[PDB]
Amino acid sequence: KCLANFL
Amino acid sequence: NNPAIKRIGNHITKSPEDKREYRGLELANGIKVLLISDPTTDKSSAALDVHIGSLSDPPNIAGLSHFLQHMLFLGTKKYPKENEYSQFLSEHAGSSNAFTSGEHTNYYFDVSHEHLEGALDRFAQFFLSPLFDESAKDREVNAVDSEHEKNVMNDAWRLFQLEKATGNPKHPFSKFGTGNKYTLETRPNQEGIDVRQELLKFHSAYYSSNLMAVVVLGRESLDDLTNLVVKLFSEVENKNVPLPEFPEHPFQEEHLKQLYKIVPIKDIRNLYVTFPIPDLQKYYKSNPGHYLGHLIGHEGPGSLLSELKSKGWVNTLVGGQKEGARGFMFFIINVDLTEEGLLHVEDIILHMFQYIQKLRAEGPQEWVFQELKDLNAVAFRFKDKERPRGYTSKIAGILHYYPLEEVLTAEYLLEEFRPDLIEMVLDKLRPENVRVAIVSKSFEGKTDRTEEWYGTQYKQEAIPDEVIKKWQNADLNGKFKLPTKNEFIPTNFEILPLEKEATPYPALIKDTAMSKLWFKQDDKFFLPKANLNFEFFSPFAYVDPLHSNMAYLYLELLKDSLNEYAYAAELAGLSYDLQNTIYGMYLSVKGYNDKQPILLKKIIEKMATFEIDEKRFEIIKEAYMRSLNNFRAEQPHQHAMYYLRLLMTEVAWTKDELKEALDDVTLPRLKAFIPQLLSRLHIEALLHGNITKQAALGIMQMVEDTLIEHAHTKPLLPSQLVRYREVQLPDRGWFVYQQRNEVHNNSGIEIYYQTDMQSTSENMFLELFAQIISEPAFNTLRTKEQLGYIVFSGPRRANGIQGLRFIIQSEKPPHYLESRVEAFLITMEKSIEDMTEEAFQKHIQALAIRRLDKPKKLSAESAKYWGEIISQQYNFDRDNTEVAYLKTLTKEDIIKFYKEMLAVDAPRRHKVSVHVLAREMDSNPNLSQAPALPQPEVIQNMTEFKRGLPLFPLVKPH
Repeated sequence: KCLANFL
Repeated sequence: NNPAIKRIGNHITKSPEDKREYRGLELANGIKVLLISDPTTDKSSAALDVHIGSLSDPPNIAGLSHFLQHMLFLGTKKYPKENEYSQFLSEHAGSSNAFTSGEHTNYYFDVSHEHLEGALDRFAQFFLSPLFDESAKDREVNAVDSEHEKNVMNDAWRLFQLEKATGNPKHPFSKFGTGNKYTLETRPNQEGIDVRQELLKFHSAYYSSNLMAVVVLGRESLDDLTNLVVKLFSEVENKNVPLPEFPEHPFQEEHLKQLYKIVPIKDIRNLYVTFPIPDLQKYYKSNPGHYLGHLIGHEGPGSLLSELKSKGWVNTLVGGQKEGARGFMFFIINVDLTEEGLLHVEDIILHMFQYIQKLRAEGPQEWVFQELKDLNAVAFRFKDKERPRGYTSKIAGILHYYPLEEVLTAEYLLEEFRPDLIEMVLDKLRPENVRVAIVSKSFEGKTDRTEEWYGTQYKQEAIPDEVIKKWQNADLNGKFKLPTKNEFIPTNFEILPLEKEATPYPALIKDTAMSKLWFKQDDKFFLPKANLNFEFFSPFAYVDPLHSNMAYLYLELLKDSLNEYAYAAELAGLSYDLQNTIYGMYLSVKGYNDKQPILLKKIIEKMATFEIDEKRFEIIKEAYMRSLNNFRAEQPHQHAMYYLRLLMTEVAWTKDELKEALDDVTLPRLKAFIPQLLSRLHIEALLHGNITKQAALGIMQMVEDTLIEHAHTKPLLPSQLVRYREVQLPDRGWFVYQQRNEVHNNSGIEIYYQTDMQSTSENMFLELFAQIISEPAFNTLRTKEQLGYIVFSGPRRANGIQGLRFIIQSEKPPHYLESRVEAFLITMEKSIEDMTEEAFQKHIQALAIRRLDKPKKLSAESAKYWGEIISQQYNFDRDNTEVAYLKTLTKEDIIKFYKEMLAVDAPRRHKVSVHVLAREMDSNPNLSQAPALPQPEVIQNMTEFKRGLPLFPLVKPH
């Protein structure tokens, strides 16, 4: 059963 | 014999169900390329992923690649207009975005299928000659500042950066990827940096062709797509850049055996347990991290979570491997914490180690690998067809990790059983490697450190050697067992033949007092899958705050008790959704339609005979309180929407009312409520997928029968089927409700211009107007005026009524925001006059493309129908109707509309504004002209406001 910048 | 192409791959392995066609290749400049042909597709798409990200930021300019990413959309040498790209997409039914991780920058868009080339040509220029215009740079730096601002008080982002600050400060890992006004403008100015240079320099250094993957999806042939990609992309310069590596783990010796105590913003209790591991990515074919993730993270009988839940220490658990970068990774186990749990962290962790120890004792288990492998094979074979935009974006990323031929399968198919790797990873999950973080409000004022970027209060401590020792001598504990064979794995995948009387839309195949059943056999996707959707009505689910609370709690307690049994179904692609609504309850069961009747029956049976555990009730209730309380920590713009919902709906209980009422909820009271709730119902259902009319009727009847049999449920009267109405606003009126957000130092605003009930014509007026103003609004309010990061417009639909809305989260005050939207609105009318006849028809065509976009998968289709059903419009063919009508409309028709309903001095203007002030604001009193505004009627009290106004009709069912 296994952060980042949007525009 | 083509110089531009370095090589074509062999057959790219697809699911046999995948009708799309594929070609892999590598350009001469080294760019890896996947081409996808789908002659049926309504939108086309492409994506590019550069293997560089914030981990390669210059140390002196944090967030430069994130910044660079924002800037590429703002003009190139070949298309210099700041928003040509944005606008081209907008008026051709497309959209676009991008993101920056530590090692990647990923750019993608979709567009109407027959404007691929146009879009792609503009797209390519991002990587050839971006302008980085100087005044664009000055403006956009605020968008980024705003983006960061929004994250500052968010608990996830704080922990995310705190991990980074507590490892080797020397390591690239410890960098702040987002950037802000300070790091991208203020500080660089002080330090004499020319940022346009640094952007040019960085782009030039790292945007090398050798670090780039491109995926393109369109209707064209593979040959046509080939020439296209070659044409636009082989001119990207190969600057031969070595791909960055990070062999050294950011957590070195001194960073292990550490304990962190963290004060959160929301009132949450969490335990994060972390072990550093080497980069497992290369073992993708055997995947030892996944195996251990599956096991340690298991939720069924005998599982780790299971014991911790029974001791009343935790409620949920996540475990398994976690990305780092090329060269390092993490293995995590994080749980949430009951009040007891907080006082037993040491014991939680010992149980963690006891479970791990059990995995050692038993050793690696081929049948567990076999199961994982089969599930993945099934998942892959019958994967839903993806929306092109997300698909291209995702493949672009993985093109950097997998042979061309494997890009489709590499994340699914497992091949190699590796007890050695499983053993090796397992050997790292040891007390001498551990990092422990506790997040709780009880560390208020007991902390002595501050993370610089977010302001996170925390304390650090060596875990005592004596404690490490205790964890190292962890016995086997009898309550821990490996999971057993998963009985839910589906084995029957036949697609039932299409019945003689299958219909294009769902048919009402049962209409009785108890239940109303909508049904459609899948005539499109042919996967062994089904969606079963149930809407249960009871007046008791929402009759008052206390009843809301109970409806919720009941449903949480049910799910919680069902959890162990349902987890297996979930690994097997069979899941369920169950929540209380303002009308009663919602149940959805989704997935392979082999073992679905089983899970469904278990659920209904459980809800109808539910037996509540005393201890589980106390824990869940306590959590729910904190949950309601934690609303005060949501973004200002979320607050704004919340308040508008409360103001405009006939009946709506506030969070304050709910939490106040929650103290009266006792065990006795709840037990009485359930049978009460369950005693009278109406059920409206959508059954849709790989099932027949007979099967459907039986499923529905089985549900009903289970309720009768166990809860004595009888029907509801047609007249009792109470839908709530939207408040009706008075012509030329304007109201303002204002409130304060106490956590965030930004303000939020929602502006709603109510128009009229939904109907073919009113829908299309609003929709077209929204289409036209869509991009210009973003472009004016954000790109030009830089009012905030969050800038939104478009239709608002609720209770059969509708209107236009704007949502902005900003540093500026709400009255100011109001002003600028009003200005913008004048611009728009002026613009609609100045715009050509074609420009106008282009917008019609864009809306049309959007509205007519065929669902790519079962869920998407179900969703469309379910919208018609729950809104009780049942307008299943609405799309051709409304598009048919749309084409009739002219510039005159829209100007009339704007003049009638929207313009500042419109005869029928109906305006509500929600102002949510920033933490620090106290009062609430070159750019285009803003019109003088009327005196707003300030809403003092919601109940009063509603009592003083009409209520709209409910929509007449089609």
